[PDB]
Amino acid sequence: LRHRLHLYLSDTWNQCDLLALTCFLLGVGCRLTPGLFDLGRTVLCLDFMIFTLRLLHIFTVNKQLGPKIVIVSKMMKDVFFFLFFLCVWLVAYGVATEGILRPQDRSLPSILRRVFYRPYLQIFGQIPQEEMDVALMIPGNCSMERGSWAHPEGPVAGSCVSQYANWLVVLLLIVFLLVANILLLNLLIAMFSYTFSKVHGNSDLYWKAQRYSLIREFHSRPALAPPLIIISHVRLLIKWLRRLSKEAERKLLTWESVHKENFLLAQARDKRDSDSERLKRTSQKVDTALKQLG
Amino acid sequence: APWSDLLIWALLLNRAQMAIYFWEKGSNSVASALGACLLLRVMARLESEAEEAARRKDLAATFESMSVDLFGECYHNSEERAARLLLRRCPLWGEATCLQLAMQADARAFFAQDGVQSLLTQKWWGEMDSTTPIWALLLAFFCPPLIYTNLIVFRKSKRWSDFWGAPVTAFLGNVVSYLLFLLLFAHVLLVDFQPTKPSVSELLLYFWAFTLLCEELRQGLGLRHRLHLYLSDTWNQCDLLALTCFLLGVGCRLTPGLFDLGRTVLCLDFMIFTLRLLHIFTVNKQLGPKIVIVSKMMKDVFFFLFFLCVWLVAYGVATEGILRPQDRSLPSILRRVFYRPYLQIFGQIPQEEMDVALMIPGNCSMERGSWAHPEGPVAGSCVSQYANWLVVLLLIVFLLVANILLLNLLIAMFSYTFSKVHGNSDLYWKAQRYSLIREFHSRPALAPPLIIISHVRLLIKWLRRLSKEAERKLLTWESVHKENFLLAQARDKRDSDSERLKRTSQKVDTALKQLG
Amino acid sequence: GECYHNSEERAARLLLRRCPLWGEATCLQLAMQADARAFFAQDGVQSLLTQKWWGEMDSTTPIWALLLAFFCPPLIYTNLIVFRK
Repeated sequence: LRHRLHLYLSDTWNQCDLLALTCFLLGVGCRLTPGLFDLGRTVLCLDFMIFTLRLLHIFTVNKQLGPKIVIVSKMMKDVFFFLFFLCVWLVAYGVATEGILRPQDRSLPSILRRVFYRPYLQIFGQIPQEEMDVALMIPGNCSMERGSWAHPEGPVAGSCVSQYANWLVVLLLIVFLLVANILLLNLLIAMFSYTFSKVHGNSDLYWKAQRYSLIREFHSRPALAPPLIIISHVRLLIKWLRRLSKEAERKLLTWESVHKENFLLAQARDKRDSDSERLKRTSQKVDTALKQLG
Repeated sequence: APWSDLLIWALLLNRAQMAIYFWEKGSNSVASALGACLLLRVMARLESEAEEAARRKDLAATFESMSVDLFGECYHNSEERAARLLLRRCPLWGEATCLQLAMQADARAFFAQDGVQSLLTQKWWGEMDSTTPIWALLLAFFCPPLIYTNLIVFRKSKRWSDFWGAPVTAFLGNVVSYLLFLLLFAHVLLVDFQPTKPSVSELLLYFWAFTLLCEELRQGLGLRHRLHLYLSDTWNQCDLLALTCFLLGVGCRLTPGLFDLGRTVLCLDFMIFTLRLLHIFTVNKQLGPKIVIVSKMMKDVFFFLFFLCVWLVAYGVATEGILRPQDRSLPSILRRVFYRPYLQIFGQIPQEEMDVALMIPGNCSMERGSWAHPEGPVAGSCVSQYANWLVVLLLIVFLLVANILLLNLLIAMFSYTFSKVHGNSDLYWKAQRYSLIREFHSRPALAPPLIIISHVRLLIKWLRRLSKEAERKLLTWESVHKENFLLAQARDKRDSDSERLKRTSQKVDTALKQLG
Repeated sequence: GECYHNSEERAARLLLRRCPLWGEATCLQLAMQADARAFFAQDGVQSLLTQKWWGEMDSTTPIWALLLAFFCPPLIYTNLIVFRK
């Protein structure tokens, strides 16, 4: 039974349906031990997300929702282009801003929050101006170091930040919102529109072909709900331990042969009455007339 | 040898049917059709009469179409033997390869074939299989003795030099070492950047940028025409720009009076080295053509900025004029005129700075009229209450025009431009893809940090100073497919309806002459 | 179309010519009053309007050279802007 298991493991949603239950076994296993309670609760929460996303595969049999769910997976090359161009621009903006401003709280997760995580949320309209603009801040001698310094509001924005060349930090803010929120987001809408109109026909043909397989696999199931299927697996397990008429077919096939003969005759009459074939027969008749005059 | 001399003669004098007949009788036909296309386009630029220039360009498009069709049939028979047909130094055309003749002729319909693009993928993967997944290459790259296993299918000391000699691994080692340069630049700039003396890791950074400068100088020398072809480009001006700002940054950093200026220039220099990354990944099949399309959207962006700046000046000055804030410094006025209406496009709408009903009134001004006090260190200290409903009404009109007209019309212009441009951008990318593979083929075969020993090897080297019958079996196979192609083209032309109507008309003319 | 594909200088002199049979009006003025919009959409007519736009200067002069010659009025007498169209 190795070829069956490798045809099962070859798929994608069957790897996912295996994945949800492996994380369930890891979650309950860590939950029952008296030292790993919080780890087991965390794994079970991430396991809830996988069982919920299984729902999207169940509803691919529906006439209305089905073909649209099929198209969603074919937009991911455009999304991956968006993430590549974004991460290049997010590293460049985030490190340059964190470098000109010189915050004094320099833990490694605090720096990674200000470099990667704060410019990521500015795409979604979350622009903290009182963390990176000195005119919105209270100055003072907060640093025992040469230069001007100012104190931002927030537990995580650094405790004391530099005032030198702050107009360049504001100007990088203007350029970042221009490139990210105007170029990248509107070009991504342009690429989704192009890809959707290009792909929509082949996705509908692929869905109509697979729709028979989905109906046929709901036809052959244990005929009870999953909570109650255990009595049908017991019925199957004890069963494992124990081990059109003729003239209606003829009337059917003669009817089919009638329509085949009408189809071939109508195809032959449409081929004979075309203009190119009639030009061939006219050319042969004139050839006969030259032979009669010859 | 006779037909080749008559072919060159007919191309040099612009005789069309003469040159096509002399092409059909000769041999070595794919290379000679690409050389014909090259020679005619060089002449058509160097022309005075407009009619003769258009005549040479039309006849060059005929030869490009014939080389496309002939290689089509030679590829549909055998792929291995057509692969040996392109990669062959043609001795009749200066021992140049057919891909080099198609490159210099700008024959972009020849590169758009699926056969040529498959052979460029096999040239890309080198000795390895061209169906190797990328995860297997990454595991074999970060485990160098994992080459000697059953992971990577070979044959499309020896096994070692067949892995590390492919152009893909030169690409992948170039990307990994450039990401480690940026990670070192960020560690120096964000963690240990001392005010007096450069630390150990910053001196290592200076050494790395010296090796990147020597690699640019290696591609700048290898002399005035070469340097002006180098300076003519765009990303080579950028690759020169990142190192000039590095020299200005380190130069100002080492002086004891310009420390903050040098640190600021080095931060803006980090952005230029990071944006260089986008040009590196244009060789990739998935990311490459999309990166090419991004630069062709900027005329739509520049229309957006023109219409925005006109509307932003009008709204910003009218609002700053009706409200009369008392703090009237010049950078404070320029902040409220240009910078506050710019951020209202991105959802940042400060209502307590420009709406009196959200504000506390009082006699904050020694001047005639009603006055009110806004909340904020930069919104003015005291603002006018006269005709405030007009400031709110300008707020409504500004959000209507900017956030509904301009942003949604910009999405409409990006969609129109993208669908119009996408075909010519894919043809341009497929033509340039050979040049990108060929320039990763000819590199020093080490990562940039370690290329200095190969520039020393090159510098001491500077201070010291198919068989015959396999070619015949190849060219006779090509001539068989040329004869089948020309016969099938002639039989398809003869059996068309217009030609058959011509022959019918001549036969009836004969019958009138027999009756006459 | 045919008169432009032979010679561009001579077709340029063909349009800009006071036709004495039609009230000494130019061919561009007759096409303007007739609302002949397919006549103006030609690449030849649009090239002659670009040359009429740039005047005596070359029609391939970049805009930065014009700006530098505008804010430096004695910089006209240099080798920046090609003259005689």
